[PDB]
Amino acid sequence: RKTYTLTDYLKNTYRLKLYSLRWISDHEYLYKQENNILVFNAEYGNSSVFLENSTFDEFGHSINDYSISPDGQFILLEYNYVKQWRHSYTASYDIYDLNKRQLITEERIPNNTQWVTWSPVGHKLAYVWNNDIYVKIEPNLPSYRITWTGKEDIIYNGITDWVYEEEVFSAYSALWWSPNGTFLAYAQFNDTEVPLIEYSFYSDESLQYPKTVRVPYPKAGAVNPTVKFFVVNTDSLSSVTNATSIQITAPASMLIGDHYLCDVTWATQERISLQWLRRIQNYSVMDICDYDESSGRWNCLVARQHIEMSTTGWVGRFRPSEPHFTLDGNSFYKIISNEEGYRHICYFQIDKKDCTFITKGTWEVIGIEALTSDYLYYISNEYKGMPGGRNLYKIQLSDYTKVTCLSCELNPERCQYYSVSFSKEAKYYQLRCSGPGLPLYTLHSSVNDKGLRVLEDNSALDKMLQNVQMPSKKLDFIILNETKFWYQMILPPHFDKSKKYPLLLDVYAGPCSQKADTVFRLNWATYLASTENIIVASFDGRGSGYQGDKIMHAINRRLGTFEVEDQIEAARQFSKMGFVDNKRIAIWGWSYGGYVTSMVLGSGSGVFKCGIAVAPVSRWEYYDSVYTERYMGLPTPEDNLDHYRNSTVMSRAENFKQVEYLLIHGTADDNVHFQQSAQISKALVDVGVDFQAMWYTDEDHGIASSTAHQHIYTHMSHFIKQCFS
Amino acid sequence: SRKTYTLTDYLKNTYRLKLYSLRWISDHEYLYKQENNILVFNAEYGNSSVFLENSTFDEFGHSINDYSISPDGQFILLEYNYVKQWRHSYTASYDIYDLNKRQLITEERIPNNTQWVTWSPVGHKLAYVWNNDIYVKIEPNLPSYRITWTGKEDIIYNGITDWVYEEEVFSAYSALWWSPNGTFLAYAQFNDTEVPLIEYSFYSDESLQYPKTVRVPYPKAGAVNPTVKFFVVNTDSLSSVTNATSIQITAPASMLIGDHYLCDVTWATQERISLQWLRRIQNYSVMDICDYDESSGRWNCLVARQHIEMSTTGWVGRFRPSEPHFTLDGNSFYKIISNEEGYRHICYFQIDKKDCTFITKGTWEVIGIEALTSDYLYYISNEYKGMPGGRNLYKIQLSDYTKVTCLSCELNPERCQYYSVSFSKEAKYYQLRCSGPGLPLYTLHSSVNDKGLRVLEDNSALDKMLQNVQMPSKKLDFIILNETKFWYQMILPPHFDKSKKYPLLLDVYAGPCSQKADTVFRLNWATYLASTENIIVASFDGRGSGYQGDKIMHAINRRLGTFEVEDQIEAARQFSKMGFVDNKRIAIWGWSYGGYVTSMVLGSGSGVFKCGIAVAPVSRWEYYDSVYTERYMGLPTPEDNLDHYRNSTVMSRAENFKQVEYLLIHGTADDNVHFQQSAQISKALVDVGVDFQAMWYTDEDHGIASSTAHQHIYTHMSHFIKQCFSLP
Ligand SMILES: CC(C)(C)OC[C@@H]1C(=O)NCCN1C(=O)C[C@H](N)Cc1cc(F)c(F)cc1F
Ligand SMILES: CC(C)(C)OC[C@@H]1C(=O)NCCN1C(=O)C[C@H](N)Cc1cc(F)c(F)cc1F
Repeated sequence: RKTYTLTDYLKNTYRLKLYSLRWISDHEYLYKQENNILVFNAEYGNSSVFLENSTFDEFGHSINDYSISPDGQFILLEYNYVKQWRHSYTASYDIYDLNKRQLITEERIPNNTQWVTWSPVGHKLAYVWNNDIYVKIEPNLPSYRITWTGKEDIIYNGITDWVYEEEVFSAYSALWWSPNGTFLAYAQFNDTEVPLIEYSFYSDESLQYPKTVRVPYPKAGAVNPTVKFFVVNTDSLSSVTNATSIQITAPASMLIGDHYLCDVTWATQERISLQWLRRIQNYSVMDICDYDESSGRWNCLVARQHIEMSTTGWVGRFRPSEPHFTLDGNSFYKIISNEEGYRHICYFQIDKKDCTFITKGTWEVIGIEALTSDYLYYISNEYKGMPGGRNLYKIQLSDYTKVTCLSCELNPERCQYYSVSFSKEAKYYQLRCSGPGLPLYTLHSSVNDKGLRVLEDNSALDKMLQNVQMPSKKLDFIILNETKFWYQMILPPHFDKSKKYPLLLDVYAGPCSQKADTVFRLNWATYLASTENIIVASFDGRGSGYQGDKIMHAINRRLGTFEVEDQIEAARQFSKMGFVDNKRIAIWGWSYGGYVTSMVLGSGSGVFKCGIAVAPVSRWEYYDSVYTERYMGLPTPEDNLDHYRNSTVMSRAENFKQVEYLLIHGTADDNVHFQQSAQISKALVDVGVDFQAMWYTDEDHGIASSTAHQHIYTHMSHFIKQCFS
Repeated sequence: SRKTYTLTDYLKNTYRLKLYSLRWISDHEYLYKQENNILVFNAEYGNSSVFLENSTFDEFGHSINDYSISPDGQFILLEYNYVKQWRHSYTASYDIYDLNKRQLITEERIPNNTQWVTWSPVGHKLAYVWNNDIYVKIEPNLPSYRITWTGKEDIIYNGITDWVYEEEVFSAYSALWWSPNGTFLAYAQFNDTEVPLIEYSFYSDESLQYPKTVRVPYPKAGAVNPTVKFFVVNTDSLSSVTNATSIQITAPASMLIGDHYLCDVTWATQERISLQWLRRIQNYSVMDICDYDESSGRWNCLVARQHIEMSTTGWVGRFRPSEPHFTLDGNSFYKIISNEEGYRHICYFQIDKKDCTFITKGTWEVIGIEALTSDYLYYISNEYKGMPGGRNLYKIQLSDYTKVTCLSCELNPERCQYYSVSFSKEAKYYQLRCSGPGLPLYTLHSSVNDKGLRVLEDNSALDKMLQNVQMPSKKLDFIILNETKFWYQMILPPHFDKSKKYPLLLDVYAGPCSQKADTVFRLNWATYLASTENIIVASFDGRGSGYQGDKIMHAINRRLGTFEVEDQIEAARQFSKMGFVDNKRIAIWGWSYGGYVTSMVLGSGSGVFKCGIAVAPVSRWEYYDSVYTERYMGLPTPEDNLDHYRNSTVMSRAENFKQVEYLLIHGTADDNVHFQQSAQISKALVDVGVDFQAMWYTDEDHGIASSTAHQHIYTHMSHFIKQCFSLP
């Protein structure tokens, strides 16, 4: 009866099986079989080989990924993959003509391409090379150069810079096809005056001299990149004259100061929706711009604007939600925080200001998943009032009282956390259950909500897990100021509540974050409970999301206060539970969780014995502007410079004499720069506090390389076991 | 004797060694700082006098870092805003104070951001370097004359050295050399146009939002080196012409065939300057004595005055060809060179004669020439009692080299076995500086009879404090390996009992031509480990160490990381077989070169060592600068010695680190041994999955000498040593 060991987690012994499918039409999806790609008929479950690996085993390159054209007449081959940031990367591409059954060797896609994408229909092709946009009406024909101002580290056409990739759009891409591929909208970011963050990269041992990486990176209060938006007609590309792009400008209420482009969504074939967001991220405006044939220009009627603001904090969770327009584009549904601070779906009209909420309650709609003529499919945490749960719902557009949950009752014993993937027209949908039981994948029919087939049930994994002493998970809540605050505990096998165990507080506690959910996980905490009999707990206090703006906006303009104090208060109640050794309580966290961990260890509460901080934030003036300023405003005396200086971990170095501290950070961290940890170590030296440290050469914010990953979790294990004796 | 020497005592500097730093201003007088007030002493009778009261500048507005009085005693340079650059370079602000008027200058002042200042040997002329250019002030209050115009940041250095020359060649920031009487100003010019830049982050105070990137021209092994030119300008002509002409002195033809260095500048007379050049392959150097042609105003270097100093079994010199010591007429000089037996002694040269004659000989070496008179030549050596780790002052008679007398051997034989000396102007008096094995002792002497005039400082106050302290003892002895004496030292804990088993810490450096076992008395981290933690701190000078003959120093030639590393392991086994060493508790730590050796030792698989600490270590020799590395390893090309470059990396031994506890420490702002080197060590240990302890120090250089970091590193290393030795 072995236990889940550290080797199991580091070597991925027990692996969850997925069912990652991509919908091709309203009733077909592609699936990978390790040797080929199969086309599945959603209605009957039969399949047929769409493309076998014996088609590119002669290529001479390692196939990184494939991209079928919407009409299934070409495929895009990705190779020479080179990662950049969280989403950005670079690769080489080769289009394979499914009709000629051979590669396209004429007018090939250039090497070092930054982003490629088909049109929504047909086989048009837009790609970004050297920060300039190109369009191919045909894969074999020459490409049409759309932009000419592309310049590395300054001008970005069709691609996002660093801050927009990480904080706004969560993608390298800045291209938006029209529904039928006629128009191609894109954004232009300009980092001319944006200060560059510089750090050393050491590379392989052969490199005699280290290289200096420089990235345009606006820290809190620095000069942000400017943005422009354009739309070009891809049906009239002139082979003789240059392409003519039409610029859509932001509303007057946004040009008064610094602002952002935070959302782009096409309504109809000639109507596109833009959402702008002031640098003070509590005021946003949606523009609905239509095309005018007689003038070849895009106009955004003032009467069709839509303001979305907040007085308790920022607008949106991390950005204003995306709209879902109706068939005629004259109406749309989108998630906005209601009057009491609970985010729900509001029915909008293109012409009028007032919207009408179609959902209500002391819970939140996580996201709108699909929209049809009669139904609106969304995910929420309404079932059993558990904020850590996720279920799929359908609300009738003609009668808001007819709401139906499509996943609540399928298997309430093993499934409480759901995601979904709909077909092209939402005729079928795949449900992705991920807890508390083993993940489960099912295929359903939208017309009657009947379960067609079981795609993946992890029955093979369930069998192996029966021969290992696996830990349990306890999801509950405690009361703070007459408010429910949820927590979770990874409990060791054979848990005895009369026995006493060491407790480790696994923390993140970022704004709109959630560490207490019903998701089933096989992670480092699994090993700590199964093998080391350690209770690893997580707590969602003030600042956590999916529980209303009263809890989420509580940390507005005062990061590093309530969410830090609540972690201490929660661990304080944990120590008085009888099964927790109050002399052996630790706390560790990554990224924002490293900041909270360091602020807790420097709080002088005396509750924690030791703690680990991995790639932590130490001084909010060091992190990027879009994220920091969203919760802290500007670091100016006339704004919020007080909390900026009052919430550093360096100012608490003196209180680090009570605890054992392990500080870890990667030298190539483009996100939370090594500077942050270098200033923490320097402050502890100035006050004479001893501590443990560890850098990782050329590792980024993830420290995700195979060898480094195993090394850090091995090093942290020794630190924890040594602190618990 | 109840209290031990605690770690706190070392970090807080409870027991301070008393010093006596004097500055000879004339033939019989020197300056001395009593209590912020500069005193002038008469060596003949000891009576003093006030030269600058302590309140003269306590109302200056700035904290004075150091003073510099003109040789004629009419002015005094006051530098403030001192900011250390490299080991010797620094930037500061300066002010000239007129002594004949007791006022500041306030007119045509020395510009801010001045990189170097220096007086003329006589008078009160002034030459300084600003924005990589040279300026000369005839009078401290009159406008200055610009000598160079090619000065360019990080590209052209005029009057100052670049990073390599400062660290590896001249051991000084200054590249200026006044003529003896001050008529001529000889300077060097360095061009780092194509020299690659080392780049690393500097974070500064936490108020700085964006980390700063430091960029320094740093030629690593094999990279392109800086080029050098030499010039001489006549400062007496600055007044009558608008742009004085600087006469260039080119190097001999035997140096222009390839890359070379300028390794020594030494004036001989008022119109005779000698330059020593060195090929990039540092086994061939050439001295070039040049005279001033009063007729044509040029400098000519007669081929018959050349002197070739080479080596057939390694590099030439210790760290560089030694400097010559000319007589008054400048027609002959004495110089330290390696003899046919490989022992460095003093040779007597004539300006024309290619052959010299050695005046000293034996299985021992001369450390340096101190003073030269018409009668005697004073030098320091380790001849006494055949102890390579001892230092004594000798006096050899010029008219009969068989008449050699030791001036410090028998002064205090039990208390003093390590000596340095500071002679007066014409060597009429000298101060003997004793530094071990007993407490430091300073004495003044008259060179007429070498009579002990008086005791300037005897550390009597410090002696009484150490009476009620359990200080450690020191054993300086040797072992015989392959029929050769190799010396070692041990800091033995108090009440040392050979019937007991003690833990052993092996303090290592073992760089080429270095010495860790000597007679110097020290109050350092080793004193605490022995006095309080009962740990024996041992050091061993194996193959590669200096002051013992070329057969030992040149042993590791082109083989760094081999003989010196293995000799350290063998010394540990030798110490374990002595009886009083616990075999299961032997550690080894080292700084800089010692960190490299420590890492190579811990990655050797010897099984001798349980743990080890490496501070600012070298990882591979292709990461270190050219002039130092190539001197011992040649060029990292396949045709010469690339194989030994790649074979002696610590990364290549990463697998063996699974058998030891490893602590790696390095400062992020290390300009000497770049953080890159420790960054490659850790990344290699991660690639093979071996756990280890790490510690970076933000914005600390190769010394990690900031008050707070210094206390932090020795506190951190103490915990690691005590836990590895199971020490409570
Ligand atoms: C990216 C992620 C988690 C996968 O989810 C996206 C999520 C989201 O909801 N919208 C867009 C972006 N996003 C964020 O969380 C942005 C933050 N920069 C994440 C973050 C916060 C820190 F405090 C910190 F120190 C480092 C750090 F990286
Ligand atoms: C500077 C010192 C000690 C005070 O003595 C001067 C001494 C000398 O004798 N002549 C001139 C220069 N010099 C040297 O030792 C030069 C070396 N760069 C020192 C050194 C060696 C390393 F292997 C290493 F990793 C780092 C490092 F700094």
